[PDB]
Amino acid sequence: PQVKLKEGEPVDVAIRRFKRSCEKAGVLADVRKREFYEKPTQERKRKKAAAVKRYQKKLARES
Amino acid sequence: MRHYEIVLLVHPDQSDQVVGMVERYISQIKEADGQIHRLEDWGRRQLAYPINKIHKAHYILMNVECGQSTLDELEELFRYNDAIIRNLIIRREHAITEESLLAK
Amino acid sequence: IDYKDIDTLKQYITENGKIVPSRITGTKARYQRQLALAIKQARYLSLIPYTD
Amino acid sequence: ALTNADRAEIIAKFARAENDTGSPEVQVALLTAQINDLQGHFKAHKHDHHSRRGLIRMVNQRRKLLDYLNGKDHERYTALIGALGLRR
Amino acid sequence: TRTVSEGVAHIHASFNNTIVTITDRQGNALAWATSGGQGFRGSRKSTPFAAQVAAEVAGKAALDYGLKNLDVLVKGPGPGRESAVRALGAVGYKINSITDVTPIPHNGCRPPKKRRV
RNA sequence: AGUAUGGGAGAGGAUGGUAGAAUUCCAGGUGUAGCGGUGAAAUGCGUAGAGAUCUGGAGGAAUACCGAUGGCGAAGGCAGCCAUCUGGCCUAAUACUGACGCUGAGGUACGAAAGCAUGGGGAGCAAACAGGAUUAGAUACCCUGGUAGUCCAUGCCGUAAACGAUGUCUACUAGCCGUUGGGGCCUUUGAGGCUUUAGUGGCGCAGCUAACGCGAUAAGUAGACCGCCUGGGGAGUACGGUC
Ligand SMILES: [Mg+2]
Ligand SMILES: [Mg+2]
Ligand SMILES: [Mg+2]
Ligand SMILES: [Mg+2]
Ligand SMILES: [Mg+2]
Ligand SMILES: [Mg+2]
Ligand SMILES: [Mg+2]
Ligand SMILES: [Mg+2]
Ligand SMILES: [Mg+2]
Repeated sequence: PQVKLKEGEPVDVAIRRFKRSCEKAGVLADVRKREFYEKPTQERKRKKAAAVKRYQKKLARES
Repeated sequence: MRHYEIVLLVHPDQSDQVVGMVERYISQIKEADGQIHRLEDWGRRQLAYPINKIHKAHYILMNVECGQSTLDELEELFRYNDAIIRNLIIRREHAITEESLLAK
Repeated sequence: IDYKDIDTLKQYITENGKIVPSRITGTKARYQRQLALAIKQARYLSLIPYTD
Repeated sequence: ALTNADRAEIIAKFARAENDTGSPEVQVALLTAQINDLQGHFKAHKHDHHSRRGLIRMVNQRRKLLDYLNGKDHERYTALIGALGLRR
Repeated sequence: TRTVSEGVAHIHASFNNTIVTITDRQGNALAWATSGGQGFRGSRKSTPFAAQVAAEVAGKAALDYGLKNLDVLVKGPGPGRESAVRALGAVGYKINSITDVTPIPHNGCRPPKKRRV
């Protein structure tokens, strides 16, 4: 991130730009993942569901 | 024999010795038999992150052809030489003799 | 793609240092694996940062 | 591992005719060389189960080829087993 | 007593509590505050407002050292990370930079079990 | 069906080394009242100084991002990077052997997790267990701790919803759209368009089916061999036998 400030940038706008930087980075997502241990079977099922949904979305876009 | 690419990182304090060490390695390789296809000195470069509280080191590149016994000797020398901080050895197919990038 | 070609290697690394996926960069499957291996080798050689 | 020169030598030693690379004698000799070479590897890696399957496959292929040679002509079979040093 | 122009504010936000500390460069501490420290004991600790009051009190305490520009480091999820920086800016400080320093393992230790609630 | 020679992709297996991030613990610098946790609390930790922050060390385990309806493997299963040993697969054209093939009762080898034996190691997690809560009761669900175990070496044990709930091999039977590793042909604006092949996905005609659905990766049309079923319980249980 390292959101350096301009000479006259408002602090609120700076915090808004920092929020965009962090949201693009996706740091909070990994922290959310790390809270609990997920079993390999559950991870497999989740990834399978995600892939199926992505394929259906792409087909819908193509149609 | 086989072709190996070697990259060496040398402590800056021992920079003046680099010419001697590479010469000794080449002498050993040639005495065994050896075929030194490439030798490059990238120069003293800054490290993207510190290693043993060192912020910069000397970078050396070599492309050689030698046998298993030699490879073992060079590996042992690199491990037990305190001037060297990190070495990468890669098996390669065919020999690279062209001028490489980062050689400026 | 070789580990010594940092100018090109950097075009597929984010500011945080993470490797950009193939989806966003449009590269091919075979190219992506070589590029990831080269980035890992460059990280080991302390030529590019692991993180930050 | 064996080299191209070694395989060429075995084929030269066991070839019935020119360009003969498909004869049972040549095939069995090549398999025997490969097996006796792999014995050394399996001496140092006892728990490499995945390679032992290929080794067993080589053994089975040699057995089938030897049986075919025995069924077709006994004299060639006896000569081959004698040359290669195999009990049966 | 000692006067330092430059300082850093660490915001250790969590789902249960927010801790705001002010240190100098090289990490020596000057002042600190917490939601539990300033009333709000209970579930209201995690609310952003308590983060704002903690940041205000921490900044007022740190002003004695005469620092007017401070860097910002933020670590952890949960509310209060934004309110703390907003309060620090409002108090009169100048925020030079804001960065996230939340630690990410590269698949190290096993996390605790999931709660069946 | 098999063999020799040129190329290609791959978390296929075994052994050793090495890098970064993070957690725990231990010492040191600043510093003062809380930290932690829950629906809410409480146990627990803290003025012999916690938490937070910075500096230096010990040790164990696993490899973020790339990552994919992706890849490899007979199955079980395989994830950072490097070296050594090693199995299989795909692909081009030549040159060979000449049915050398498919299946397979007994038998034999492999075989997740848990558990067992001897000797090591032990960060985090965690059966048992201890305390704090909720409750009419709480032997549990929630919270604070925590032993075996999870890890390494050498063996044993032979089990799973070990699942596609679909044995192996062979030939044939409308099409349409993806993706992975290769072969061939044509365009030019340096990457695209057609075919072909071996995998891996989504639809769908005919056909099949109690229906749901399957549909060139068949549960369609045919052939070879094997395993298994005959109402629900009693019961994968008793006796005998082998391990
Ligand atoms: Mg081992
Ligand atoms: Mg908890
Ligand atoms: Mg069979
Ligand atoms: Mg049987
Ligand atoms: Mg517990
Ligand atoms: Mg066993
Ligand atoms: Mg069974
Ligand atoms: Mg079954
Ligand atoms: Mg029984």
